[PDB]
Amino acid sequence: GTGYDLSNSVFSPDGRNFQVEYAVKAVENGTTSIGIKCNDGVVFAVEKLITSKLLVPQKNVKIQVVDRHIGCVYSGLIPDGRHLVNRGREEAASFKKLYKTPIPIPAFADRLGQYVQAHTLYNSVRPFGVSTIFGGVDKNGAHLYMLEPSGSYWGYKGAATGKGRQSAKAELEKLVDHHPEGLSAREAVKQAAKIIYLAHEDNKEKDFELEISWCSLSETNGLHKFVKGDLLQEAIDFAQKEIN
Amino acid sequence: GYDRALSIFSPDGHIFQVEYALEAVKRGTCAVGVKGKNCVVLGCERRSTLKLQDTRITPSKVSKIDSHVVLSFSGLNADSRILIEKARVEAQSHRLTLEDPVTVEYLTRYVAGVQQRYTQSGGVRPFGVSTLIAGFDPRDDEPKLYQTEPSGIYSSWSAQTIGRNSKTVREFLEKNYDRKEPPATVEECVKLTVRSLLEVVQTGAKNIEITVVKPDSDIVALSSEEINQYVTQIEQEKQEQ
Amino acid sequence: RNNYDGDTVTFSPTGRLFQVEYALEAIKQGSVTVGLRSNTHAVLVALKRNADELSSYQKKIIKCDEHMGLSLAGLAPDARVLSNYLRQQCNYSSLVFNRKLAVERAGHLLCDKAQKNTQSYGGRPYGVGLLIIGYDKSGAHLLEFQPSGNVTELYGTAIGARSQGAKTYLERTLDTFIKIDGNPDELIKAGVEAISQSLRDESLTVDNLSIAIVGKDTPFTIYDGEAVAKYI
Amino acid sequence: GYDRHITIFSPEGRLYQVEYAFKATNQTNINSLAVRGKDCTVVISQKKVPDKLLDPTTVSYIFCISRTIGMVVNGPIPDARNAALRAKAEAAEFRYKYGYDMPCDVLAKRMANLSQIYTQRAYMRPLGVILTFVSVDEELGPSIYKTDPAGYYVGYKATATGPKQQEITTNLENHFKKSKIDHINEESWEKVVEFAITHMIDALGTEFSKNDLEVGVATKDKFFTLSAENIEERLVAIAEQ
Amino acid sequence: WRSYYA
Amino acid sequence: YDRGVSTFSPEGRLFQVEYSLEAIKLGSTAIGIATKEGVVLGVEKRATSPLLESDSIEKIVEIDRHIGCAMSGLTADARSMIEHARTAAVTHNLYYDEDINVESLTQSVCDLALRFGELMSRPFGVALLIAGHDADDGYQLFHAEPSGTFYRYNAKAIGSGSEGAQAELLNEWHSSLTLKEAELLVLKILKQVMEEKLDENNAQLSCITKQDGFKIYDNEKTAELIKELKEKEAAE
Amino acid sequence: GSRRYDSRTTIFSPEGRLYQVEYALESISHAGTAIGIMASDGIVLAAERKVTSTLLEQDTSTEKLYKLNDKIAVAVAGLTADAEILINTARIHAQNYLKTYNEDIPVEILVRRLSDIKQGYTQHGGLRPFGVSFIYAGYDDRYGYQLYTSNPSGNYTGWKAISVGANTSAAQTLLQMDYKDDMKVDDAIELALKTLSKTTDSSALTYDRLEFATIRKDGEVYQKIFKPQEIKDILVKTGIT
Amino acid sequence: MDIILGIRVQDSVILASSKAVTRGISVLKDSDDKTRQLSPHTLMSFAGEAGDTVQFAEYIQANIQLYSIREDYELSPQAVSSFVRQELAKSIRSRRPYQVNVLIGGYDKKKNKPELYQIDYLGTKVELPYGAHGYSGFYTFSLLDHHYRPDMTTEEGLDLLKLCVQELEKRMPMDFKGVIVKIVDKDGIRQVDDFQ
Amino acid sequence: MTDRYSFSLTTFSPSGKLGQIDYALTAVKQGVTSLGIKATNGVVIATEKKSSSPLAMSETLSKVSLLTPDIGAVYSGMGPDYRVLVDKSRKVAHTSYKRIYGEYPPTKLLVSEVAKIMQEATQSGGVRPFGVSLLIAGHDEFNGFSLYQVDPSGSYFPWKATAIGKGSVAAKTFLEKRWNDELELEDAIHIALLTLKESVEGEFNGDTIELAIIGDENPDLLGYTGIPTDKGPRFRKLTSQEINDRLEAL
Ligand SMILES: [Cl-]
Ligand SMILES: [Cl-]
Ligand SMILES: [Cl-]
Ligand SMILES: [Mg+2]
Ligand SMILES: [Mg+2]
Repeated sequence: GTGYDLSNSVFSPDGRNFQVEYAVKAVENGTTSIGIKCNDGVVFAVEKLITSKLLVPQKNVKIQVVDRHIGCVYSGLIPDGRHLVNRGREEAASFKKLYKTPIPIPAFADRLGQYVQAHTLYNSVRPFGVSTIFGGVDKNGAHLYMLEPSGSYWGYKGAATGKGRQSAKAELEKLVDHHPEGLSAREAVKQAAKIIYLAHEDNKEKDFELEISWCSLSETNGLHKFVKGDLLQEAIDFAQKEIN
Repeated sequence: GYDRALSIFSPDGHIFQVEYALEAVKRGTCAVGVKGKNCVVLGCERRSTLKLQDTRITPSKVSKIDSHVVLSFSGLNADSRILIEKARVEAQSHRLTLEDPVTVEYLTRYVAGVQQRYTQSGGVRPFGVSTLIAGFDPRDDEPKLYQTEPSGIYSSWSAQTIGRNSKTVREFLEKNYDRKEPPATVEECVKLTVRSLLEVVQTGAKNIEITVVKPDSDIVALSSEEINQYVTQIEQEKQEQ
Repeated sequence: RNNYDGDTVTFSPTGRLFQVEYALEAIKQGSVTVGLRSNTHAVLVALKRNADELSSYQKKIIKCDEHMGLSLAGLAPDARVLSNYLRQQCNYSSLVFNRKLAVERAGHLLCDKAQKNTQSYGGRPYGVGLLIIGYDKSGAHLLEFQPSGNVTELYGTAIGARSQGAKTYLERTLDTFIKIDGNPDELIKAGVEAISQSLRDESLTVDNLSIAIVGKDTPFTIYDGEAVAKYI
Repeated sequence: GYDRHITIFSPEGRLYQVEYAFKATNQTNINSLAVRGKDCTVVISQKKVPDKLLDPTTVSYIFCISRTIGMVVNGPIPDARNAALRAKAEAAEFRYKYGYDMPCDVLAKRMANLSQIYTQRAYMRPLGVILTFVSVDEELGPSIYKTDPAGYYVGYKATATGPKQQEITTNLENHFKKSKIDHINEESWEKVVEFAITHMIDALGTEFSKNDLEVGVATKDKFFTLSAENIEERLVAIAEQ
Repeated sequence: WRSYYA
Repeated sequence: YDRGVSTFSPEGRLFQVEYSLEAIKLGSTAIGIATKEGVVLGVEKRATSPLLESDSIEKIVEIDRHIGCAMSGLTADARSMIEHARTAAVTHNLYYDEDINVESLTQSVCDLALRFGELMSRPFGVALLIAGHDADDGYQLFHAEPSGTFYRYNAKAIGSGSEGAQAELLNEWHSSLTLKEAELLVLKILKQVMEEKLDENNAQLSCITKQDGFKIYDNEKTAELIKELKEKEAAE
Repeated sequence: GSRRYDSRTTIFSPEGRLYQVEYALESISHAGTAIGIMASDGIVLAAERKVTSTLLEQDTSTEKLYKLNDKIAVAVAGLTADAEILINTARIHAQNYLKTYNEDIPVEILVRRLSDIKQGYTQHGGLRPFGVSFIYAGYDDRYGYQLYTSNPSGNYTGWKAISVGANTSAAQTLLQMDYKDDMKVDDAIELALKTLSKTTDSSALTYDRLEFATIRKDGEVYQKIFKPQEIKDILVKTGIT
Repeated sequence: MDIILGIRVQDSVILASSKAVTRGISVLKDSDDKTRQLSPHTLMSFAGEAGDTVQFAEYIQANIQLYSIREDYELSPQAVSSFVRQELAKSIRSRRPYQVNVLIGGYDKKKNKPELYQIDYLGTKVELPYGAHGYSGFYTFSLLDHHYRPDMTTEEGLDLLKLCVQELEKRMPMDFKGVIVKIVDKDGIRQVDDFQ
Repeated sequence: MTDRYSFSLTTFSPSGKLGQIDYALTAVKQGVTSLGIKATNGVVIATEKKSSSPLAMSETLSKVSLLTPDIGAVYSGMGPDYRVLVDKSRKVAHTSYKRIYGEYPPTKLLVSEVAKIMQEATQSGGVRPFGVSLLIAGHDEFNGFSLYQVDPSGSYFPWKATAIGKGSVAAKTFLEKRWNDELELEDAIHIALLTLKESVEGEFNGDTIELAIIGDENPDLLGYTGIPTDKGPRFRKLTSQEINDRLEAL
């Protein structure tokens, strides 16, 4: 038969949930965004298309914090991302209120995962139109995670999603070769700027603005902070040099 | 909690479920009411597509709301009960809280309001019923007659009819009711009513029923014998050259 | 679009949300309105629309607090709903925290309110666009609200029918009007020029022009009618 | 929409959504099988990590439900973790309310009953997964109980699940027909793990590296999963016949 | 055509 | 239906709202005219049968002593809008010891119009002319629709005759009109667009003045005004 | 969301009929015939079982005649399982009226409420109607022996003799021929059995396919539901065996 | 302690009910009819806590009137008294229970027998030949126990009642401003206007 | 995110048929054969434990299920539906009877209660009918032994014997020949095994057959002594051995 892609929680005869796969299309049309895991933290970076010189620079921030130790970035329908993040904040508060310890990164992944999976269960809601990269430092390491509209998520060495995902993945697979003994928080910031710049060539149409954040046991004491100011410029430079 | 919108607008501005509800009213036995100079009469048809039915106990088509007000109807019978009950209850609540029985107009406006709510509430279909509500205001001698329809609209009539073949009976009435001189006696008001049911009832007095409302809570239904006297006398006025 | 646009809970096979897209179409039929800001003030100019020669001119600007206000283009009722919610948040912030609500944060709250009505069955997206201005602890601000939920901070912009005219003009005039500091009459003049690039067979009158300004030491004020003569 | 989209009967008497749910269980292209030792229970499942960017340690379809119950899922990870959380909860609640540890079979029945529901109530879709539960029950001894999207559950001498389910099942059937018993008569669980990996290999016609497999063992005391290093040890022994 | 829009 | 009651069309309009606007186009006519001497509301009664007692046709109603209302469309839908307005105007007086403003009362009615979805099931099938006086913005006339929007008009006609009747008003209205001038002027435009020949039985007049508030003209009064119009026209 | 699968069960056809009520009536027309006849001194209920096999036990079987009360009984035609729902709410309502007023419920008030319930499923809630029609045989201290009928629409009417279910136009025509206002109970009994034997879709009319009950006049009213043997007897006495 | 008295003679039932209403220190009214007509042949009198007293009464009234019109039939006196007992018995375990006592006298036009019913705020119901509520029974039951005959005429009943009232005027500390008397018989409810 | 299916999923078609009930019956017809037989001093119910893998352990799954100490159930159709009905049935016999009267429900009434649950799946919002027929057999003091059939429509009827599922028409006809009103219990057990024998294709033994009886009271199965008036239980499932032991005398 036909018809299997108009409601949400519906199995197609070849076992798929087309509405989730259609949600991925919104993700793929989004901006490219990545995550790199290093020896004691994670870095997050994202491409901010300068639609028009009318946008205030530096001022439409995209990376969001959860609690004090978790960073989240996403590609796709931005307002869905904020929603998921809001839920994440509540979920991180509940956990801390009862257990006192701030929510461990894998435990947070499953909180998000379970919620997003929930929106593939009923035809009275649509799936999340965002893939989300997030992570942080907890009582025993750094953890990077990526989460699809299906609710699928896994832990990564590095991750990418958006229009430039393929350049990013390719450039990240490279990163696991040179620098395999480990990648330090600082080098990972630089490499992040490189990859965003390289991935931007599939969006060369518009000019863009780089935004990086990190969460390093050694460089941020384990708290999630934005790479701004001088260190930011150094990584922007390292991108220009290594692209020419 | 089923709340689907069943009465909605269609592109030409119609609310089909309300209009289709009127069609059920057209499909129903005929009802008529005539204003006198000092009374109101309600008449109904008994569908003759049946027999042998016990008429002692089958509910009449004229129902007392309070002791000074009656309501007749055309349309789905079961729907009619819901309106009659809501109205009978509201009749008593008015007495409880205002220490005065309802005016005929007020009770009509209430029934018509219930009908309207069911045309823009989720989960419910409009009433397949139209009503004739008649009687006398308390402490007042001017007869009152009102009609409501599924859409919730209401107005008053010197005489009016609803139900199957109502188009004809209105023609008959429209060409027999002198607004300037209405039936001066009860006896000749019931005559003009029975006459107009005879244009569409064919026939018998076990297929017609009459109810006379007079001021100060004087409400009475006629018997087949009582009604036949107008049926046979009406048929004597029959040609005649 | 055919089979996939009957509600906000259905994705297109390419990833689109038609119900949201059709909502934007409502804005495009709305009347033009413009916002721009310097480092010290932020200005709204709107072209008000009438129905007959006999009707009033539908108001377009709504104060939200002493430091924040917006202009609307699209379904005026939805602006009432959204601007009224914005007044409540401004007020909550004031009462509970003795803190004026940051323009950035009002923007976040708006996005989230709208996004509820793109994942909810039985709801609909908002059919209106909003230009939000204010002066808070980080200065002048202009936001553009879209019914998708997307709220953006800009130096200037315009929404409504034929808005491209002003939008294009602001893109030229950018480096000039950012610098209009400590001279509000000159920022309004700038805005009234920007909005002119969007007229077609109509010129600005006392009856159709509508202007709001806010900034350092200037509480959010609205000028209509004779007050706006100054600027024509 | 059809009797194809929601969980209602087709004229054949069929729930197509339960069938298409089953199809999705294979969407991971992963096989699993479980066998019983004398006093342990082993499950084996393939591990396919194709992306160099993934953290292999976080890729698993074997879950520790309680201290005593392990659960391996055949199907997409989101539904599988959904099922896993719910069972971890059901097992903790069971302990609080009733005072002993929830038995493997009871949890299977309880999750199967939940599955049945999504089969009958229209607003919930089935989960595209098949659940393989293992424990060493304090009353029943080593146990294997399985659940599918139809709400079916049953216990198995041994079992296997996935796209080559049939070959593994027929393989294991023959070995128990030869041995004339329902279990691996081996007192070490390490040897039983080897039996499992062996008869797995022989039916898929493919050799395994220490990263192709994922192993879980259930003893009287607890249920634990093996490391890539504990697996390499097993494979080495298999390589020496 | 129809200006029910502000 | 197929779409869903709250659905947007591809041109950015709410189907149910615009379908609701069609039913109003079928409604009996209503006109209002504003003057510094008061505001006049008139309506076509349009009885269906001759047995229908034309006095019970209530399409102009009082909301407060200073606010009157004329309706056009599916009029049964107006009972609850009127009930809400009268409650809103009286509540406001209970809470603030002052008359409600005409625009504020209009805004309150329009807030109902959109309270529907899947809470009313469908939009209202009726539009309103709301005429009144308050001490802040003098005499006023408003047009409130099931879209939730409303405009203030110096004069406005809704219903069947509206398109032409409004075209007439755009020619005939000026700011120094008198109350009596607008009375006749409303009667004129009514007979012009009505399907029956106008008399004191199928048309009804009413006004709102500061000193006397909202009165509905009794048939006697309107009749003497219809005649007064017959003579003025013409008289060239 | 789900509004795609809602068959609107409480909507009007463009002719003003209630789809599901009409279809529910079609359902009922394939149900075993049941007849009700009111004599001057009693009432008779007879109906035909369509379910018959050698192995069906009839001593312990009820399918059509149910006791509501010591003084009221029903003959059922339609979904017997729908009927039982409606019966118990009725059986209760009767006990509620007894508790409140210390009088047995008058026959019409019970019939009115049971039809009021049915009518509801017709106007709100989006559920399907009850596929049931009832013949009510009761006696009360105000109207005496009474005979009523209700259907899925919720309409009810009173009868001297009536039939519901299969072949009613046939049976109703026979009842019109041989029914006399002055009949005794035993006449009606025979008129009842002799109508069924002429309208059965079966070969011959045997005791194992009948239920039978009579309510008749000590100064009180006894209510009798014949046993298989009592029916067999009455079938010979009248010469149909 | 208002006066609610009742006696059931052979052909009718008679209700006498004190006429006074005292709010604390002043006697506010001396013409209070502590009675409601439940239907043409059933009359209910009442005494108890303020406001509760009439509210309950008028509620029962409107309820019986609703039943009368819906069934075009007049409930027996037994059934009215049963509906009333049930209503009071519900209240007694509710949040704020009605603090009301009642006598119910009606002529059963079907049995052609008069009937008298005594029910307290707790829902205790009893059928009696004569009855009273509150303290009134303490002075009058000895008279009634003595002179009462089941076949008394309405006129004999009135006389016996007059005796009870005078005993209440002699020995009872409160000036209850006399009684209003009403008769319920085959013909309905009439109020004895000349009771001196 | 909530059951927005407030409306019936079973509706009348213009032909008068309730589609979804019919289809549920279809599913029952596909089910494995089951049967019950009433004797003068007992009742018997049996079905086929046709495993769906030889690696499955047939005993871990009872198609014959104790409802009360005096009532058993077997079915044909969708097991998962039957299973949640056995759970619901056991609870109702407590909540709506044992906790009220201190007795277990009599067979007809419990059957009535199950019937009600299935009727409701025929009319309530957002649910499909059950896809099973039940044969329930039991004994109460005032009605003796009895056997009832319950269908997805919610209808029930009492039988001397019957069969449902795949080979029902064959077995129904087979039972009409061999059933009399003087059979002892052991006799019906025989006729039960023979009728099942026709309907079964693979192995036919005490590990592939499930069979239970409602008969004499087994005070050895009570668990406690000392209350002389507590009798029961009358339900009893036959052992694998007890089945084979009777299969030679076939
Ligand atoms: Cl009441
Ligand atoms: Cl988990
Ligand atoms: Cl008291
Ligand atoms: Mg309602
Ligand atoms: Mg009751």
